Amino acid sequence: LMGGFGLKNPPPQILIKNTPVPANPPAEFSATKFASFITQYSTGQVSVEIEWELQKENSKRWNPEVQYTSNYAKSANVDFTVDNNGLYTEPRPIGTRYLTRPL
Amino acid sequence: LMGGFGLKNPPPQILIKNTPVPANPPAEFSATKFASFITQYSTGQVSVEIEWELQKENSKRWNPEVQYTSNYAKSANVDFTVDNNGLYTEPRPIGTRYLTRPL
Repeated sequence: LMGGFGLKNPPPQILIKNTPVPANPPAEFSATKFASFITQYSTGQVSVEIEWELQKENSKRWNPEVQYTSNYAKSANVDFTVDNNGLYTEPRPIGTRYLTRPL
Repeated sequence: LMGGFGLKNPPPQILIKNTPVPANPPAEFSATKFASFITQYSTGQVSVEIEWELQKENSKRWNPEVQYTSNYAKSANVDFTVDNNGLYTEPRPIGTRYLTRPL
């Protein structure tokens, strides 16, 4: 209901976790698990590469279509770009229904 | 200077003419050529089929381009179409420079 592709078998969840590295244990053996670990975190890169399958239009419409254009004007800031101090701001929600197939 | 493709050897001129069919000549021979033909005209169809060669864009522009769109509004008449009594009216001159290559 939020839109999208209802998948029976969706892309699987990729779960990630830092392996717990403990701090120094005491010299006598203890039964209680651990109240002290080494504080750590990870970083790294991650690539996602989705191949899509397009449906090219087969229209015999005469007049021009309505297509998503940028606002051609002397603007203060370029839309869908960074700012004076680097904040990527998406200005408006873009749908996908711009072309016209007859019903 | 009006724009276009300066060709050394352009498409050749196709010239067409009704063959003159004369009216009735007099019984005695005359030297003067003809002051009377049969009034006629032709009609028919004509096909012109130009194959063009396109140059697909190779851009790495981020933000959207400015493209030729139709005016999306409740309009009185659809642009580049016929009218209430069939007059094809081109409303505006359309150029071709809408895309952006860096200099």
